[PDB]
Amino acid sequence: FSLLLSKSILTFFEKARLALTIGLAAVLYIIGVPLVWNMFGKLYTMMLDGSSPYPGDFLKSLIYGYDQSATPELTTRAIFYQLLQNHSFTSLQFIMIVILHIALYFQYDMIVREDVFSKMVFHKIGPRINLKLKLLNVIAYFIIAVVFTAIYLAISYLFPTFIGFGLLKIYFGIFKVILRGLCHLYYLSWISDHLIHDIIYLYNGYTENTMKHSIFIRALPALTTYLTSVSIVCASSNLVSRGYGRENGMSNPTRRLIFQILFALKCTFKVFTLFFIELAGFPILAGVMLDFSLFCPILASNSRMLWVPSICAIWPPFSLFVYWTIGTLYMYWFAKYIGMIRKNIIRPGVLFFIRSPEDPNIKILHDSLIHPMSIQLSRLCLSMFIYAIFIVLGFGFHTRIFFPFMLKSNLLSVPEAYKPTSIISWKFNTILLTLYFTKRILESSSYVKPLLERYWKTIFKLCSRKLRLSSFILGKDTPTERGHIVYRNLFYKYIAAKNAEWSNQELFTKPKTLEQAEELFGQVRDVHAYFVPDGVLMRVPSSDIVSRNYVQTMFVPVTKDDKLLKPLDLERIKERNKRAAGEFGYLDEQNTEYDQYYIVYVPPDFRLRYMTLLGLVWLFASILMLGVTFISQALINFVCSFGFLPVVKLLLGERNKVYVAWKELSDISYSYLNIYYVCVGSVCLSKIAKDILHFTEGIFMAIFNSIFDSMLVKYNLMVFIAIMIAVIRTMVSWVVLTDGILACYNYLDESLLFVVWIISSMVNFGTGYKSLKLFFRNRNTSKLNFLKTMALELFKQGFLHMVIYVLPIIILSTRMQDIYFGLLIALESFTFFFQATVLFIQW
Ligand SMILES: CCCCCCCCCCCCCCCCCC(=O)OC[C@H](COP(=O)([O-])OCC[N+](C)(C)C)OC(=O)CCCCCCCCCCCCCCCCC
Ligand SMILES: CC(C)CCC[C@@H](C)[C@H]1CC[C@H]2[C@@H]3CC=C4C[C@@H](OC(=O)CCC(=O)O)CC[C@]4(C)[C@H]3CC[C@]12C
Ligand SMILES: CC(C)[C@@H](C)/C=C/[C@@H](C)[C@H]1CC[C@H]2C3=CC=C4C[C@@H](O)CC[C@]4(C)[C@H]3CC[C@]12C
Repeated sequence: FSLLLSKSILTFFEKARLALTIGLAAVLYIIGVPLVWNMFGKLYTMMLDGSSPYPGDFLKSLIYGYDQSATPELTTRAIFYQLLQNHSFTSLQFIMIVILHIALYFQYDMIVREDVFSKMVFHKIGPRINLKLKLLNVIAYFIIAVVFTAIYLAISYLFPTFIGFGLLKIYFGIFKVILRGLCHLYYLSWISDHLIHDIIYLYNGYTENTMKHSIFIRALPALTTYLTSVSIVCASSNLVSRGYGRENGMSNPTRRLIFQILFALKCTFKVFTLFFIELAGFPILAGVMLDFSLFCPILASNSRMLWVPSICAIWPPFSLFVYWTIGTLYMYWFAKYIGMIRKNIIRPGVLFFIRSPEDPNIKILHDSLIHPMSIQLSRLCLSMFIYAIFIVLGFGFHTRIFFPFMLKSNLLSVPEAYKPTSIISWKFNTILLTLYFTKRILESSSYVKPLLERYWKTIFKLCSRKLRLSSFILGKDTPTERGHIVYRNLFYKYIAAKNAEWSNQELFTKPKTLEQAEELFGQVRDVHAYFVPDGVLMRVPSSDIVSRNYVQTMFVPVTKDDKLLKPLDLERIKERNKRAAGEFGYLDEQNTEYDQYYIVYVPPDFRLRYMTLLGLVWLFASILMLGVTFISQALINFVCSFGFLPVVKLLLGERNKVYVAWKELSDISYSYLNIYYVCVGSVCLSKIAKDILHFTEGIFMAIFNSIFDSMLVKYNLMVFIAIMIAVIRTMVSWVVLTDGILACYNYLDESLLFVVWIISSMVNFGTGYKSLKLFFRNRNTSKLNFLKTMALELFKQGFLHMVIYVLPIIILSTRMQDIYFGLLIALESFTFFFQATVLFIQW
């Protein structure tokens, strides 16, 4: 036994050495390194200002720094809270810096690898003791990390901030000169005064060093230095490229490499800016207007203007994540709607400007490199403005200017008692989970989308037929749409429209011009209406995937036989193409595989007609959404006020808390908006959708699938079970030790009990990590297999441990004292002996 006993002691020593090396390295690299970074940042800020926030005492200065806590005390608890906050701040800064560097390097690599980038470049320049040893390493690496952090923070914050002071003083002087010139030109109280006050406040805070806490006012000099450096790089690329071209070769190799680097950086910044806008600022601003128009008037008061900032009061930066999420969700749903319309309802070619999700001729990087930044940015701005019109007008009208004022109704406003106030609150979480589960149920159903598509087909056909846009929007039109019916009198035009139409028996048989129609009205009294053809046939693109050059030639009027009514102005088209392109126009090679055109009829006043069509689309979408919402709410309310509530009144009583809660909920629902009722009714109508489809031409299973099949619920449940089993086994272990061995020893210092509790907690967190390992193995398994595996694991490592140790003690709890204590000692000794025997057998 002695030989491999000593060997096992050596293995335990190796374990302990490895555990200590990992633990010390982890604690240092996770705590000290962010704290060393933050202390160096505070020291550099003090050097820049020249004075510490707390003169003389540098610890408090290096602990609290430039914070708003008024004279905080040096309490160990206060110190711990402050250091946690400092660690969070520095972790956020480091994460942001690392992400920015990674994104920029990836953009640089992708652009450099691109072949069209090489073509652009060629166009511009033209052709040519062991434990101790390990620890030593850990400490040495930590010292290297600390000195690297000091140097990097120096070169990245200290010097940039000083150069920022200089450059920002220069720019303030230049701005002052420009303002003086503007005032001279000009010469030769609530809103503006408030804005002037805010700007003067910011300027005084920066210049007089009063705002020492603001992140923005501290980063202003460094940000100015970085922006100036970027501007210099972008301008110097063009400056180096001056003169040289495809004809004038650039012989010098060093200058060639310098330009290659500068141009790569310029393209990196251009593509990064465009992508950052389109992917963050586009969704974030869309979410901001969604908050302004829909969420704030509904989940908050109409008087307020934004709602997400209030619920993100815990950590205001999370409002950006919330805004991005809601904006991205809105854009995804709008893209789905446009996809449905494009797929089935409207003519293929109408929505050519909107980007087609399934387009083989998509080269995002190539287009970002070649097309000028101004043109792409302008297209983004107009698309953003159109999305703003849709969001703000379409939702905010109903939520702000229609229901509260015209109808004087709170039917589109959550009741005061159920308005969420914080993101972590139960109200917000319940609303969000209800919406998520209902969305999952609706998407899972196979009859909702079809019915919706049929509704939109009917709506589009009706609106287009009314506006005489059937040919342009749908592709099929009767000849009656190709002219307006001129009536003799306004009475016949409006009051007697049907009578006047019936009077003319030659209306659609023969076309009459306007002057001829007036002449016939003057001559004859029997007929008071005639058909006057108007509008001209036009060429329109026959597919959504059409080269941008083709679009510039495919909106020209034509005769019946595909002959242009006016000779095409080719030179103007070429000039517009040159403007739409840039120095790199020829490099773009647009594919003409899908460049075909339809000859469709376009009525007069086309712009007004399709604007009215979009207005009618908004009107009918609003009618559909409001009808679905209110029908769902009314259906559930009728079911849950004339249905279950009387039953609860009989069974649960008339004064029970549950009965009062649901009764008040229903009574408010008759006048307010309950999202829960709306969602449940939406599920019910989704079920009725099949019957609706059949006539016009299970529930619990679906709910179960949607709930217990989503990855969110699975992850939440598995984490909950892991925590539960860990805490259960910790309670078992602590109770066993204390109310067993300790009590028996006493029969025969909180610090020690907390220490052993920590040890048991660590070992049982390892036990829980065993279940976490089970999670990954069973992540994709079926619901029944998942539930059975989870139940067996929980049972065995939970209630089995419960029964083996605690329950006999439960039952067991003069000679009877001795019997009790001896029996408990014997059972503990038997368990210890069994464990030791198993370990010895394995050994
Ligand atoms: C960059 C702009 C695109 C923005 C992307 C996001 C917008 C989402 C879709 C909204 C469509 C409405 C915007 C119309 C803008 C037309 C710009 C253009 O390039 O036109 C050139 C063309 C030609 O204009 P022209 O007749 O002046 O001729 C110009 C001739 N050349 C090219 C030689 C100079 O105009 C059109 O073809 C207009 C067609 C509009 C058809 C409308 C389809 C309705 C179907 C419903 C979809 C909308 C659902 C959302 C509605 C919800 C309301 C709340
Ligand atoms: C205000 C300063 C101090 C920092 C600003 C950071 C924000 C603008 C953050 C908050 C949420 C971040 C977004 C959170 C997550 C992602 C997902 C990511 O998605 C993809 O890259 C898709 C790629 C593919 O699948 O092809 C794009 C960046 C983005 C939106 C981030 C962009 C930057 C955002 C908007
Ligand atoms: C205003 C310009 C013309 C003058 C003053 C140049 C200032 C230099 C010091 C600036 C301009 C660009 C800055 C710069 C660019 C890129 C990086 C990489 C990053 O990972 C750390 C910061 C670091 C290393 C900084 C250091 C400071 C630089 C080099």
